[PDB]
Parts: sequence; structure tokens; C-alpha cells
Amino acid sequence: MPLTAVPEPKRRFVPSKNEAKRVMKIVRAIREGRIIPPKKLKEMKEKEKI
Amino acid sequence: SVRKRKMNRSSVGKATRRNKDKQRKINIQSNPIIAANWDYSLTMAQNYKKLGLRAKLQTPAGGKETEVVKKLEELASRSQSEREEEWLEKLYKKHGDDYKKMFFDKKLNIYQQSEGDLKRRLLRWKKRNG
Amino acid sequence: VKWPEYVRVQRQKKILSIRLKVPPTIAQFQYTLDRNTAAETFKLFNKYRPETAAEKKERLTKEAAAVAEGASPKPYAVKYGLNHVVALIENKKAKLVLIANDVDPIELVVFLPALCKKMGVPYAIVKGKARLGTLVNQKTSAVAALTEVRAEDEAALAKLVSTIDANFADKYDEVKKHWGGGIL
Amino acid sequence: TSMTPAPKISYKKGAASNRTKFVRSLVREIAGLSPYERRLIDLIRNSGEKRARKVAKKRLGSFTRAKAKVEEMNNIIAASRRH
Amino acid sequence: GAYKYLEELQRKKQSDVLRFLQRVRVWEYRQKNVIHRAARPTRPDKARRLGYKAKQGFVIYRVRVRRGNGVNELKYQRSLRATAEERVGRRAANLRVLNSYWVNQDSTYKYFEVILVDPQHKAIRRDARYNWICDPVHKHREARGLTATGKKSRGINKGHKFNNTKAGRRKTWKRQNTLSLWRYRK
RNA sequence: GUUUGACCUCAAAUCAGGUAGGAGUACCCGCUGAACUUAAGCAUAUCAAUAAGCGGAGGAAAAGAAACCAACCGGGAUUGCCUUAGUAACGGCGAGUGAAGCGGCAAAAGCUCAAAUUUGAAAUCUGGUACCUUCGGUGCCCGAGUUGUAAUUUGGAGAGGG
RNA sequence: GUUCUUUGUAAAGUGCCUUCGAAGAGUCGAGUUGUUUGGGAAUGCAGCUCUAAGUGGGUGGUUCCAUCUAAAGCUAA
Repeated sequence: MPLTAVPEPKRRFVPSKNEAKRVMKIVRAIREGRIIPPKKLKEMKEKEKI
Repeated sequence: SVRKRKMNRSSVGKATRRNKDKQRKINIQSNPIIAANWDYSLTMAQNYKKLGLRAKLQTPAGGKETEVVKKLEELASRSQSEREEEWLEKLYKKHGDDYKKMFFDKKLNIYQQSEGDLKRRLLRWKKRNG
Repeated sequence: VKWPEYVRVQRQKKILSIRLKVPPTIAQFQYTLDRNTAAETFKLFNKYRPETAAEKKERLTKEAAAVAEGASPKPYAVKYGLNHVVALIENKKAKLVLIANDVDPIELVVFLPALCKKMGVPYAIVKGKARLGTLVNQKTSAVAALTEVRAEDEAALAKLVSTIDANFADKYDEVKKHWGGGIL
Repeated sequence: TSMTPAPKISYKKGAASNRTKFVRSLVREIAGLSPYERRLIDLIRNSGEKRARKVAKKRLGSFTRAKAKVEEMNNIIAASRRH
Repeated sequence: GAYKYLEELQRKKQSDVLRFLQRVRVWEYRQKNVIHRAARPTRPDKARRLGYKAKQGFVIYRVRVRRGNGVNELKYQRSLRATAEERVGRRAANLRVLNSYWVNQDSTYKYFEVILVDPQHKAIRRDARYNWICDPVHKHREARGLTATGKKSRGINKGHKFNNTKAGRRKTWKRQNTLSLWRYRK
């Protein structure tokens, strides 16, 4: 047996909530318009540096 | 003295502050009901017994409804997000009320949540809707 | 010739590393995994680079740019902190624990090979904390573990365990004995 | 009358703790022995616990120190020789 | 975890592993300067439980002091550890001495590893767990014995045994040696 | 491969940005430390854990949330005042030194780390840099960092689930 | 007071059930010389020798009992 009988948490099986927090922070930043999305970042360089 | 002798002799001028009368009489600030009904001629403890309120909960060393009704008058007197709502829409439309099946579903209940969490959140969804 | 102070110090420390008799919990290091098995351990371990800060940032902005406008399994990576590796080992969540031979205070990782032999965790002392660092987005790592694995790499990992058991643990059963560093 | 008070720290005095017993014994085997303990374990096999406790008491602080220490060394011998 | 293995490892100091570690390092520290900076803690476990966080603004300095003191027993009743802490306080005058620990010892020298916080560093000035050291009431805590070892040497604790030095021996002397006279004489 | 590249340690730079010294010093925290004197002449002792010297702080400092006190029908961080009280104890039991608990009162306030895996994801931070509503915020970049920065946890337990 | 923002399956708290569960070493201590205290109980501290344990350990009280949690840190009046 392992040394301690510590019950495994839900978060070790469930998709991570820290990841969900970061994602739902960038979501806000896109609604506000302070992070330009990765799809439009190509379009900003397809028109520029020619 | 050495420094005071020069400062009382110099043309710089003293930084005179007459803040002695302000030390005794400090205006009451935290409650406008008390701020209107506080006799400044009376003391602290006299203004407490005048209003009715107990000033010291321990019995003091030494020898010792007009407004409290107004206080009693003013003292007797969480939504869900777009994604959470749409998630509960999916669960209800696919299952309905079978919470055992609803929580054993890998596709919609991605966070492996209990039955109690689901029935509480769905009733919040149902109260805000029809 | 005349060398600097620090150059003389590290050369003196090098010859001091050889010429002293050393306790057998140390010199259990330097009796380390050979070139072929080390390259073959990394041919597996390189398939599980922890997602670098740039890669994680771009992907989680891809989640935002897609999911906010218009299912995935838990991904597997190597596990790399000493608090976390000695957590994983003793919980028996470790299938291969890689230990660096060169650590700044040696006293840090001295219990680890013998704790791995205790728990039944198939360990390998590999050469270089820099070389462990490369597979893990860090300068140095001291320890690298492989808990869970994709099924394509599972059979290779199990054989990597058996190769390391035969190559490392069987050739170096004498290393629990024998005080190292008696070089004349 | 009494009111059955709340339990404290050293009432469950030294709660067993399976893990720390393991850790102490894990370091004990790895670290080797201190030069006096190295003499002490030779002294049990040759001269016995009599002189072993005598040296241990002079070396350490009190007699209760020497009890726990010679017994500790007797368990080093009991494990190393048999099992 | 990992530090419990370290903690209980460093409790055995004459044990053959730590004997060898201490043999190499005592010589290696002699070859360097008296007060020099450590790249990182040698004992990260004891550093951390004395409050070393491995982040920007946290410094480890290694220090050396001579041992000892009836001319050869004219005493000097301040510790070796407080002497060490003060010397690193002067060479690194921008920092603030947080704590110090023992690392290696010898016939002539006892060694220490002082831990130092940069109160001017912005990674210390934020984070509300460590920005207490930026308050100017901590300018040279080691010079006034406000560190762990200083509070020991002052004899500051609780009880019967420390009555002569519980609020500080100078303070209690001055207080109890004062003819207090009231307006209406007691 | 006699090559190239990771690290580790140690340097330098009128590098970018910071910071330390000196003054004042009543009080406060330390270090260091006498003598005249007083004791019968006098190595103990006394003046005195004083003065002088040296360092270090602030509006207060220090102390402080028990490895505390007690022996009760138990109190409950520290500090300060009255009391204990010239009491207990020390001392050629000489000159002399000399508290503390309790009780009353002033004022009151509590907390934080390290040690058990975030491991379905270093979630943390500094700097540079472009804007903005600038004791800061946001974007991007170089880094620090797994030899451990974040969140959770401190015995009054606490944590994972239901 | 008036007003603009709040969100994300986000952060807590209460009671019960259920499963677990670490606590500061050249440190305590012992000896020792020196200093220091009202501290005779050896009061504190400093140097040097030696140096621990976890149903631990310390401190008190007539077979035992009581009460603390050291060797990490902050905090007004």
C-alpha cells in the first residue's frame, strides 16, 4: 500500500477549473476588445508589412 | 535652547496650529440619526442614556424609544451566466429529471457533479424561466 | 601557469570528488544509465513535453476566440517537481522516475533512489540535470516522472521499465554496498 | 459538575502517523550511523547492553536517552541480521 | 512531500552521508571569502521553514565567524550568530536580515547562512505576506537583536524565569528603579 | 564529433532601475563597561548589570497572542498604573539587594508562514515595451521560477466528497 | 445619498453524514568555564565538550496529576 490513505479529490478526474478561469478571463478581454483574437491577427499582417 | 532660540529670532515664521478646541469636541460621524440627536453640551455617556443605548457593557467603576424606534424602523425594513444557463438547457432537453442518468452522462455533465448540485441549479434556471 | 581563484576551486573540487572515500548512498549516483538506454528513455520522454508557456497561451486564447462565439481527454505529460515526484512515488503513481546525478546540494536527492527501491517504483538515475531540464521547459529539473501514458507508448514504457530493471538495477546491486572513490 | 472538555494536542499525545515512522526509519538506513553509534553497535555484539548503555549515558544527556538509543540500535541489529 | 525527508536527514549531522557532505563543504567555504553570497540555500528545507521563498528579492549570504572568547576567558557575552548577522547587515545595507541558520562548523570557524529580503524590490513591496519588512521599523533588526537568535540572547520569552528580561532588561530595570510620587502622596 | 549545443559556478560593464552611509538623539532596542564611594582595614559584595564608549530604529520603540500562570468553584497575549510589598527570595544572612501570581483599574484585537500533489495543465511574480481613466491598469516580449512562485490548509484543527 | 459596473457552472459560511489527517535539530538536553539574577529550587545568557525523542517534549504540583506546544514570523491602543 501507499503510505497515506488520503482521499483523491474530484479535480483529479474532472476538467480543470483554473483552465476554465483563464479561458473565461480571455473571453472578457475579447468582448472588451483588448485582446485581438488569433484569427484576426493573421489579417493584421496580411494587410501590413507589404 | 539652541534651535528654538534661532526659530524665535528668524524671519521664517512659526507654523502655528491652534488645534486645542478641536480636541474636546469631535463631531459624531458614523450615523446621521445619531448625528442629528446628540447634545454636544452633554457628555458621551449622557448622550447615550438620553438616546437610550447602553454605553458600557461591563458595570463601570465609580458612581453614575424617542430615537431607537427610528433605528428599529430602518432595520426591520444571484443570477446565472449565459454559458451556465445554456448548459442547463442542454441537460434538461436531453434528460429532463432523471438525475442518476443526468450525472452519469459524460457528454453534458463534463464536470462530474452530484444530483443535488444539478436539481438546485435547474430550479434556479426554472424559477427565472417558465 | 597561473589560474583564477574560482577555476582553481572547481578543479580542486573535481580532484576532491575522486580522491576521497565516499558513503554508498552517494556513488550510488555516477553508477548511472548508459548511452543507449538514456537515448531510448528520452525517445519516449520527448513525446511528453509539458506544454510550453507560449503554446498554452495560444491554445487557451483559441478556446476563448472559438467557444465564446460558436469533451477532450486529460492530457499526459512528464511530472517534474521534487515535492511532486516524491508525492507521486509513495502513492505509487510513478512508473518511471528519472533522477539527475549532478545536484547543487547533493543532500537533496540522496533518499530518492532507495525510497524508489522501497516503494517498488522502477527508477533510473540518468546523467545530467540540464539533460532532464531540456525535456521539461526548465533550465534544470533534478527529477522527472512518467505517471500515465498514451496506449501507443504504453508497451514501450513497460519495456523501458524492464530494460532499466535489467540494465540499471541488476548491474548495480553492488552499489548499495561498496564505498566509492578509492582511486589511487 | 464536570463538563467533559475539548481534546488537546498532547492528549492524543504522539498520534502514530504511519508516514513519519516510515520517513524516520527511511533516513536512518540511508544516512548510516554516527561514529559513536557505529561503536555502540559493535559494543552490543561484543561487550553487550551493559557497557553499551554506560557509554551511551556518558555520551548523551540522561538515562532515558540511553534507553531509547540502545533499543534503537538493537532494532538496527534485529533487522540487519535476520530480516 | 520532500522536505520531511530533508528535515530528518539534517537532524543526523555526524551520520556518514552528512559527515562527508560537511567535510567537503567546510574546506570549500574556507577557500572563498569570509562574507560571500550563496547561489542558493544549501539547506532549502530549513531555509523555507525560516521563511525563505525562492523568488526575486530574496538573498542568501554565507558568513564565517571565529569561535571562543582568566584573560582567555574574558568572556564577550554576545553570540557568534548575532555577530555574523550584523556583519552581513553592514555589507548588504540595502537588505533586511530576516533569519539565519547553522550550516557547517569547525575548530576555528562556525558558518551560517543568513537570509535577506530586498524591501525595495517590487516583488516584495506588493504581496501582503512580506511587505511588513518595508516598514522603516525594521531597518537593521539584526543590530537591535530582533531576529530569532537576538531575542534568544536578550532572554525575551514568557514566565517566572524571564522576569528580569521579558520587556527588556534595561526597561524593567529603569521601571523598578523609579521613585513614583503621586499628587496626593501614597 | 578534433564539432556543435545544454546547463553549473564565477565575473565584468560611466549597462537599466534602485538602495545604504551623515545629522539629530529626550525617550526607545542592543553591544560594550569602569571607578570615586559604601560596607572595620577588605580578593567577594556595594555604587551598578550605572557613567563614559560603540552600533540601530520611530512616533513612539520594545513587548505580544503561552513549550503562561496556577493548585482554584480555576484564570487566559502584551504593556502600563494602584495593590501584592519592603512581602517571597538573595546576601562576611553585614552594608545592603529585592520580585512575581492573585485582586482592582487603563487599554484592549487578532492573526500569518514552513511541514500533507495545482498535477485535468506555474493557476504566481519582476522588468522592458505600446497605449489608457496613471500611488495604478491593460496588451505583447525578455526573464525568475518545479532545488517550488500561486490558490487551499495552521490545532480554536483542518482537508476531499455527499 | 445618487450613479456606472457586476458573472462564472465564481467565492464563501452554517449543521449533519461519509474518508482521511504532517506540527520549526548543532535545537531541547547534559556537562562545563565565565557572566548575571531576588531566584537557595541552581534565574537568565554566552563560550567550549558531548548531543536527543515522537501515545513526543517542556513547565509546575502532595502514586501519579495538571497545564502548555518550543527551537518560524507580523500586529494598534
